[PDB]
Amino acid sequence: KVFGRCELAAAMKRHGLDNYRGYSLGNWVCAAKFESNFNTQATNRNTDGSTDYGILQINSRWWCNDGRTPGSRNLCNIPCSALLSSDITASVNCAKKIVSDGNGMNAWVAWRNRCKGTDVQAWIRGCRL
Repeated sequence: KVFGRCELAAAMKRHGLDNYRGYSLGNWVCAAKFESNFNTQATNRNTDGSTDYGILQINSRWWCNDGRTPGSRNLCNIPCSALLSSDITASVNCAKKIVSDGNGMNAWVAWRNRCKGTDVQAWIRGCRL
């Protein structure tokens, strides 16, 4: 599924992401924009052999099981394929764990490089929420 901007904002709010760990909804939408361009099916291989999955590009090195990342952990206790669903519940639940791990949203390199410190409210501008 490719979400619209406000559509994703609404879905994220519905699943309790808005202001989760103090990160406003615009931060989460911005992260999704630059991680996946709002595409729930996005997958990207990392040089080290792990893979990033879904709307928030969650990494099999730590967070989900894909059966092909030697050494890795599955701290969200989910198959990585669950992070590709049209329904964002699994990705949201896992993102909540990631953002609570100590470094906040810096876990998402694209968030740090492209969203952090910017006018993130623009991402929810005009949205009926």
